[PDB]
Formats: sequence, structure tokens, C-alpha cells
Amino acid sequence: MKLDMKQPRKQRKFLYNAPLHLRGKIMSAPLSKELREKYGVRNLPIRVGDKVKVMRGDFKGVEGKVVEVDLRRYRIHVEGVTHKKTDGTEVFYPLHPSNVMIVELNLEDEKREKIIERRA
Amino acid sequence: ARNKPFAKKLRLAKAAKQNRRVPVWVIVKTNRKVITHPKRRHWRRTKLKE
Amino acid sequence: MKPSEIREMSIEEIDKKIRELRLELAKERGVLTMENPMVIRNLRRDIARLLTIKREKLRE
Amino acid sequence: SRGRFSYSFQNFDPERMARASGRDLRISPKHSVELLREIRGMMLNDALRYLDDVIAKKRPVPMKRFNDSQGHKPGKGFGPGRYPVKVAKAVKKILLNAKNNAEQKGLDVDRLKIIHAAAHRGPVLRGYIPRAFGRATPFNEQTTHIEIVVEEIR
Amino acid sequence: TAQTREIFKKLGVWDDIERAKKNTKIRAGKGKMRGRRYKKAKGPLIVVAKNEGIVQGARNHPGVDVVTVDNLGVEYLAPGTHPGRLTIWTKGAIERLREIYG
Amino acid sequence: AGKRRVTENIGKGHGMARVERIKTSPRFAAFVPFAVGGRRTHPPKVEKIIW
Amino acid sequence: GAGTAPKGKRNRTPTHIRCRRCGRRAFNVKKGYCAACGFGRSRRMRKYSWSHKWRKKRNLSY
RNA sequence: CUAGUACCGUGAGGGAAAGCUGAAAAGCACCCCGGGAGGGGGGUGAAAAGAGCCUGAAACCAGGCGGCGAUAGGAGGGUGCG
RNA sequence: GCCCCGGCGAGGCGCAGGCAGCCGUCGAACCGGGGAUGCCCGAAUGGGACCUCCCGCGGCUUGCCGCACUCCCAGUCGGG
Ligand SMILES: [Zn+2]
Repeated sequence: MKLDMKQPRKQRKFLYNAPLHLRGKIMSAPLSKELREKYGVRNLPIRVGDKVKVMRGDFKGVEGKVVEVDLRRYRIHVEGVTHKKTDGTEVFYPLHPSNVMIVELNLEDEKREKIIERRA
Repeated sequence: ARNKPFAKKLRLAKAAKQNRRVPVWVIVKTNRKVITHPKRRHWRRTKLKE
Repeated sequence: MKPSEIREMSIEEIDKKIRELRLELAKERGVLTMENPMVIRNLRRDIARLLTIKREKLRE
Repeated sequence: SRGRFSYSFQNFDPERMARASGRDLRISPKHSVELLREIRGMMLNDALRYLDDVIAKKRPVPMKRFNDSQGHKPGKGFGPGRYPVKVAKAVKKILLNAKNNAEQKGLDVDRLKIIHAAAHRGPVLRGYIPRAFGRATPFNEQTTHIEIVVEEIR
Repeated sequence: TAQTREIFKKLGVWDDIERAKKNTKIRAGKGKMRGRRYKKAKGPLIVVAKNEGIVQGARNHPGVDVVTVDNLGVEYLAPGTHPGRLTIWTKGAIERLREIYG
Repeated sequence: AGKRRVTENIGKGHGMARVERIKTSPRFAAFVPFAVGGRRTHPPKVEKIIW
Repeated sequence: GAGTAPKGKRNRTPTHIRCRRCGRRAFNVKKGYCAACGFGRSRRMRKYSWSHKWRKKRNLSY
């Protein structure tokens, strides 16, 4: 996307009001060195059925599958990243994808294959 | 009995439908940020324009 | 209930389907006063589809 | 649970003391002040007797700070006096709350003693009364907070 | 840029470039809302006769300015009204000075 | 800016100062440079020469 | 006198009702024209330069 | 910020106020009292920051602590001491 | 909110942190472009408006088209 404006008000306005077909791109994450060597790609937009490793925060070092992606709030849900409630129900802790790394992809649609073919 | 023009009757019906409070699920969904709207009106305090 | 199917049909069938759908809508709105709260929405949009495509045909 | 106010009392020992509060009450803070000045430093049961008597209008409460146009009463030591019934009732409710809290903490009611009793002014509820010559003047309610601390004499 | 890096290491101005990098701060005040954050320090100034790539090569070094002789001003030579800036000259630039004298 | 309100002054003999005031419900002072929401006495101007 | 008591004789027919073109209650019912838009008196809109009403309605500077 | 909005005037017209929990709702499980607003115990959180929510000044009110205090005369202070 | 051509590539159902449920891999939501539907008043125009609502005349086949004022070209058809 085209972003050439040195005014923070305009940058943050774009970010807060960006249309949906760009939030997936804004929600990208990097690959592990193995996948990087294999496919020739440094980062990809994230998807639900992906295997994921946490690199920053309290749950540093945990691995899990992605189960939910919210484009409005710019967040994702990971299995195993949870806290308990006053009563005792478990609930997910919402994470940013810039704080996480991909270790196994979900390759069942042809369009992701095309994204890789494109940026490699 | 009491004689009304029809368009006037319809405008009055609209003004009556307008006069109720914000529902409860809107308050739940907004986290107590929307509680009122500016068209509450009591028949004996603020008059319509007929 | 999609244009794929709708455009395979003739006009009389389309009008008949519109008719039955409108009666369904009236009955469902009647019961709604006293599950699946999207029946009304989907019925409305099906009616819209049918009218759009029938007009495409009768115009060409 | 879910309390949003603190106390003016310092050095609270959870082992020998219990607390109680009343918040946002539609009563007179002046009369609250006058009344609490009397039960300060007393035993809980003696204070409950005092309040019963006040309510039944057999014991008057002296007025030493808020006494404009107030008549005297029969008995030694009385200039201005009064009978605040609403305030008595509310204070009685709070005192029973405190007695319960001590009983459940594990103290002994026979030796409970009031060591802190203070009234505070709460938030005002604005109102208006129509006057003559096209005016409208305030007609407001002043609310009251009351705090109480009980200790066990050993 | 890497060749410029090596040349500056051999000449002895890489340490002033490092000072420029290190002495760069986030401002105090409301200029941060209006952009204008990151008050940046000044490094060396390269005066050249003709540009044939050195502008691109040296641009991205923090504090480094590149200018030709025909387009010199006093803000390149005395930032903040304080004169005595570290300057790298060229032979052609000095000959053009011999010609124009200013 | 500051010169959008319509005002009327009360004058001598109201136990009040001679300030220009709005003529509906609140009746707040307006348009003067010591009033809240009024015009500024000596604002910056683009005519000014900086060169 | 002239104050509170004459205010009781405001139960007659109103001087203005709603206008079909403008929307507001300024249509003079006995003369047959609107005092805000000119309906019944002119095809064109009432629009004076000394007025602030239309500028306010469009959020314009004076 | 649900602003030319609410509201005022028969009308021409006049015209407000109102921003901020927390990294994450983890937005308070369970117990005693109370007709109930709610209070007291217990819990979440790095921190109650508790939705009457960032920080939280002064005026003003109450309580506690210290000094004085019912034979006594000046715009409430100044100098010197106890 | 309905349809079609392209883009993007899995989620989506406005401000708006809820419940119950639906749409989408036959490529959605979203974005660029092009179409359909588009109640009443209003220049308001078949005729009337003290209440954004009422009352008609022709022609065709219950549904459709025409029917204001001031003019031009014409001419008892029409086109502007
Ligand atoms: Zn009008």
C-alpha cells in the first residue's frame, strides 16, 4: 500500500480507518529460518489453521494453532494462551501477530501458493 | 369526535414512536457509553410544533 | 437460491416462486410477534434477486 | 466487596476491631453530627438503648453547634435540645450491621465499644422550586455518609 | 554506502558519524505531536564539484551532508550560528573556489 | 472567530456589570475579549512580515 | 392587565403551520405564504444576505 | 462527542454543555447482615486504576492530634524575649 | 440493501466491546468501474390544497400512455 506522509495524525487515521482488504496485510508475521530457506519468503499474512510460536510476553515459548482472527481489533487467538476467570472459566489472551512467528503453514488454498510464487 | 388532518395524525404517530429509552442490549454492547438520546420528551414539559 | 439456479428457469416459475415466498414472509412475520431469526432477511433478499433477474430477462 | 469509599480512621487492627458504613443517605448531616457526638465513646448496647429512647421521644439530644431558634428542654444541663428520629433509625441500622460484623469476625458483643463515629457530607441532588415574579430558586437534598468502628475491651 | 563507510573509516570521520548517531534524542514538548520529533545531530559536510553517485552513497549516513560548490550557503557551514564544521573538500571544489572566491 | 454571537447589553441599574450578553436561556456573555468564548484581543495575523 | 391574563387567549387557531416545501412551522395560514421560504408567494427561495439562517443550516461562515 | 443537535420564541430569528479503566475484562467466584441502594469478609491485577474508573490541586466539611481557652479591648500585624 | 466485469485472498453481518443465528472456496466482506429499483411534497406541470393529503378527463389493454404556462418550427399529425 502507498504510505508517504510524515504526519502522525494522518498515519494513525489511516491505521484506525483502514479498509478490510488491507488489514490482513497489516497483520503479517514472519517465518522461521527453516521455512525461510525452504520457500524463499520472509513474511506472510496470517491465517487460522497455522502453527505458531510466541516470542514476546508472558507466554514466551509457547506453541499452538491459531483459532480466531479479528481484523477490527487487529488481534488473534492461540490455543494454550489463556487465563482463568474469578469463577474458573478459561479465556484467551489476545495477541498481536508482530509478536509471534510461524512454524507450520496451512496450505490448502491456491491463492497462498500464488502469494509465495509471487514474492519469491 | 375530535377532528384531525391525516398528515398531522401521521406526524404525531411518529413523534410518539420516537419517545422511548435506549434498549438494554445497546448499553451492554457499548459498555455503558450510550445511555440516552436527545429526543426524550414528556407531554407536559416540552411541546411539539403541532 | 442463487442466480445460477434462477437464470436457468422461465418467467412463470419465477412469478409463482415470488408469490409463495411472499406468503411465507407474511406468515413468519405473523408468528414473530408471539428460532432462526434470519428467515425474514433471507426471504426479502431472495425476492429481490428474483425480481432483478426477471427484469433483466423482460428487458432483454 | 465492591466498596468504593475509605475511612477517616487510622490504625485499624483487623484482630480487635470491626467496621461499618452507611453511604448516600437522605438525612441531615447537621443532626447526624450532633447525634454521633453523644454515642462517641460508649458501649454498643447502651447506645442502642439511647437511640430507642430518642426515637420514642423520651430523651432529648443537646444542640451545641446548630441551634438557631431552638427551645430549651426540661432537666439539668439543657439549653437547646431536639429529637432526630430519622437519623436515630439510620444509625441504629448501621450499628446492628457493625455488631453482626464483629460477631462473625469472632469478637464478644458484651465488651464492644464505639471508638470512632463521624458523619460526612455526600453529593448534593439539585432541584428547583418556583418563586414569584418569574423566578426559580434551588430546592436541593443534602446527603450524608456515616462511619463507625467498634473495638473489644480486654 | 558500505564503500563510503570504509573510506570514512580510513580518513577518520567515522567517529564523528558515530557521535551524530549517539547524540540523537526524542524532544521535550509538543513538537512531537506535529511531527518534528527526533532532534537530530550534525555530522560532516562533503563539498564536491560534480555529483556522480556520492550523493546517493553518503546520504543515509546520519549527520552527513553533500553539497556542490556553486550551491553553498552559510547553513551548511555554520549550523545553529556556530561555525567550524568538519568538512571534506575535493581538488575540483578547491579549484572552483580559486575561480569564484565565494 | 469570536464574532459569531448576537448580543445585547443591559446597562445601568441591574446590580450587574455592563457586558454584552446572549438573549436566550443561559444568557452568557459573548463577543468581548475578556469573555469565555469571545474574540482574542490581539491574535496572530498572516499580513505580518517575517522575511 | 396586559401580562399574565391575556396569555390565556392563545387557544385560537394558530398563526403559522407547517410548510410543505420548507418543513418548518412558518406558513401563514390566513395569507397563504411562508415567512421562511416564500412558498405561496414566489417560486424562488427567500434568501437575504443579512440573514444567518441558511448559512447556519449549511454550516457556513458569515 | 447521536451539533447548527437539545432547548427558547406566533414569527423574522436566537442558540449550549459534554474527551482519557487496564497489557489483557482477567468488569469481583463464594460467605454473613440488610425490605432494598448497599455494607463487611474474601478474591483478580505489577498497581484498584472498580466502570460514580489516568493524575487528582484549592476553596469548603467532619474526625483525630498539638497549643490556647468563661475579669476581658482593637484593621487581626511588627520588635524583643519567655 | 439486488446484478455484472475486474482486483485482493478468508473471513464477514455500520457508529457499537451483546444474545440468538445466517452469508462465504460456485471466491464473499472490502476496493475501481458499469447497471437495476428508487414512496409523497418540492421549478411541481391534468385540476385543487386550513395541514407532504385529495379529485379527474381521453386512448389502449384491471393495469399502462397522454392531458400545465410562455414561446419556436409547423399545422389541426407532430418535433423542440
Ligand atoms: Zn417554507
